[PDB]
Amino acid sequence: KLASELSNTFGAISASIGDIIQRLDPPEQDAQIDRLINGRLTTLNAFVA
Amino acid sequence: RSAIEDLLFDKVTIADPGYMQGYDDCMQQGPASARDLICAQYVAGYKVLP
Amino acid sequence: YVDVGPDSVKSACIEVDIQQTFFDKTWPRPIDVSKADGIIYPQGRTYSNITITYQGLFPYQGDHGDMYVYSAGHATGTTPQKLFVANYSQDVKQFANGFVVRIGAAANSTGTVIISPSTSATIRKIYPAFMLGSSVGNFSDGKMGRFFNHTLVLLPDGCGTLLRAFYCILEPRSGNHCPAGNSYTSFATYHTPATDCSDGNYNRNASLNSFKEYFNLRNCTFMYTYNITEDEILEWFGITQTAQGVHLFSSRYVDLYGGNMFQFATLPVYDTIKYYSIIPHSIRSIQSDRKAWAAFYVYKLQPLTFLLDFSVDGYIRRAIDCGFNDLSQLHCSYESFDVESGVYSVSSFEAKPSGSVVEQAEGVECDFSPLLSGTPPQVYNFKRLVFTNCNYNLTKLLSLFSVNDFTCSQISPAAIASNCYSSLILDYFSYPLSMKSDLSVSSAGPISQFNYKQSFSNPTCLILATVPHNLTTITKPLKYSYINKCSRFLSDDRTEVPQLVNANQYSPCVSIVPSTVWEDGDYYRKQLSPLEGGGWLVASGSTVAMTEQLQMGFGITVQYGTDTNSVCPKLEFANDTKIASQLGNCVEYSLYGVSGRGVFQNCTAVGVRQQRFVYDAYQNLVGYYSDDGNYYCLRACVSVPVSVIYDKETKTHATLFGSVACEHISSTMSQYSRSTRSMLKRRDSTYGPLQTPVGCVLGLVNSSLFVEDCKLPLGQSLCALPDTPS
Amino acid sequence: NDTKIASQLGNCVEYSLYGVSGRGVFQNCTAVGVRQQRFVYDAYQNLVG
Repeated sequence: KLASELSNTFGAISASIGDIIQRLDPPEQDAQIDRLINGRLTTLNAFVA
Repeated sequence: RSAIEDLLFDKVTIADPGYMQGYDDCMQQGPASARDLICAQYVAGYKVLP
Repeated sequence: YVDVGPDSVKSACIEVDIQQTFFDKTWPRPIDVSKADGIIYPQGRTYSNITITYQGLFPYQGDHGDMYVYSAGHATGTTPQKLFVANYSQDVKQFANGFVVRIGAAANSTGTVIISPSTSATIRKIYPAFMLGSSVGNFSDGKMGRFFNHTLVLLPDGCGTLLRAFYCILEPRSGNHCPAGNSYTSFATYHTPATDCSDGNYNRNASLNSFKEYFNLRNCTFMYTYNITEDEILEWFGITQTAQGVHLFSSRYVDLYGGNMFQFATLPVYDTIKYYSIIPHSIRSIQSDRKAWAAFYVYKLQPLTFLLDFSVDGYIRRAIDCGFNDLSQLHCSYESFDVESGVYSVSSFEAKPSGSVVEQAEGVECDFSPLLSGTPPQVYNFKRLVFTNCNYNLTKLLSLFSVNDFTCSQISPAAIASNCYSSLILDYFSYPLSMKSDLSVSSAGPISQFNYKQSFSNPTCLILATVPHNLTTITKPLKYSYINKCSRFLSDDRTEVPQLVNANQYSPCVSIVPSTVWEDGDYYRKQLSPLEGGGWLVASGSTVAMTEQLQMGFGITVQYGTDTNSVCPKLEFANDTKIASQLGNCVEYSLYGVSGRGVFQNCTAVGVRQQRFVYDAYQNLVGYYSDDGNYYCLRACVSVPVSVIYDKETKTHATLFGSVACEHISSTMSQYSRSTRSMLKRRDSTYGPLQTPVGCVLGLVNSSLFVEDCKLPLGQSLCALPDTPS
Repeated sequence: NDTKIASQLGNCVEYSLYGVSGRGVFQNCTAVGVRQQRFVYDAYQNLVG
């Protein structure tokens, strides 16, 4: 489950941070990354529980 | 161990544990046919404790 | 402007000689965060003896700083002579979000005179002087460090009891040994204690006058002064810049013993500081009367998180830089200065990947020459170019038109030029600037209702531009025009239903509408057959007057494929190294525009051929068929987990690298998991790594003891027995 | 021409301190450092005094 979630975009423009960085202007770049981070943190929380 | 325990272990399908070492079987210095999720933990930051 | 005081009298200046080789000293001062060295107190708040975590600008714990020492100048016999100084005037630094300093740190001790170091004079505190600004450059003699426009000036003046500060424009002087003169060497300032600093009248303008000797004040916009009293005890001070202007901090004003710095003052200036330098100074004192001065230190600020140990009197007494060590990380994880003993995981090594290689192209230059001629289409007549297999330089294409609007969505405007793709697609049309409110990917205008729509599954950009007068092969429409209606009447002649345009497709009404709209408000209709389901097709349009130079619009989109990614920017590969083999570290790569990072292996092949890229069930690349005829497998990369063994009873530690093997480990490493590992090195600088059945370790020593309860088991039969107990 | 409300000893009466505001009870007590930092706070940024 943790492995599959590494590919799980949350509606973020890409599942990869480096890919988001090379594709976006920084004002949008971190919006996409924040969205991606929140879902990744959420899978960790569920996992621990 | 025992004949029973070894029969059990052969019937069990679990992937081999690391720690001595199998790091080079994640790497190019080992078989190209490895498909272990055990080596994939290096990407995820996942750690298997001994 | 500001009342600067009197104009300097001499055009001439005292000669300045560079004596920098005399000034090397080995007195470095690392930050002791457990003494709260260099800590800036938080603004507007105080705390009880509870401890907290905080983030803000601080010096890095391991930084020993930059050190400078002020000295007496040339004097001989019974009189003052030349200004023998250090080469500090040439030391331009990039501003680094402020800095903090130690002043007087070597006080109540001894050192040397340096310029005449055999004297071995005792050392005393001297206040530093500084200059800051947005630009630097050469003096007319090619000398380093000239500042431009207005600059900050901070200097003690005469005795250390007076401090002055300015925001002014420097004025060069043409006299002998002065900045506009061609006999200039280097800027310096001086104090002459034989007549300066009388005990009945300290000379408050002494250093100002020697400053003015080389640079006349002109156009000064700010001035401030402050009152100070002497104290040989070490002082902390610092400067930062914010959107509220520059601010000054000192420990002297509030915390003489703890050393915490408080914001002593603020400045109105909003000019960004891009450069920083220390102003050289010298004492004019007589050769038998010389006095050595205490060393000065400076440390750059960084945005770091720290544990802070507040005292009940609110002074921070101890602190921990979270980033300094994995041990420090452990303390920050538990928000405390004493973590319970145990074995704990810490972050993994990054594995030092190799600089990039590529497999991009072969291909031909993208033929963008259709854009060079003819009349571009009315918006419902679009012409499209699609590129595959080719190399390009779009900035050369862009040079041919003047662009009055370049915007993009889902891609930076720079990245659409630099990314490699399966295709490059361009749509173009005539378009007056008068209509520009209706051209956006989100527009509700009739242009988007019936003439064009853009999908959001592909990144896109838009260009509005005009044609230069030297592009004579470009021609223009009699009027700009568009369709403002496209609907079908119901066969019963009352109800009617609109036909909105499909993304990236022509509207159906183009089949009845004329190639241009002949008159504003023209409309046409077509009866439809029973095979067509009946009704009447109806369409109409509008026009805009032609202009002296043609106005144009473009839509640009891209498509990412997998093995079809042959459109790329022209290669920069010339004058580089052979690719792609290294084998080697897990090198960064791009293959046909597919970015990634990883290590390859020259193994066999798996099917199926000509798909290039190979993938797993988790959408991760598995490998690639090289065009050298060998399949290469991709193993992406590996990392090394780290854990620590901490015995708080003795306050000692050791570490474990797990399955990495000691064949990949050495007494120092650079991959890296932490900026330093020196806390292990305190004992382990003298020992090789030791392999164990759980993993390679540092500092555990094979004693082969047998103990029934380790209190720090490593699993299996392994034991991390402590060194003999406290 | 006023009631002189600069302090109370006190009451949950709403307060404003140089633009900081809330409601609460005040009572003269020992001093804690750092003096002249005005607002003493806990780890959750609740004003202490």
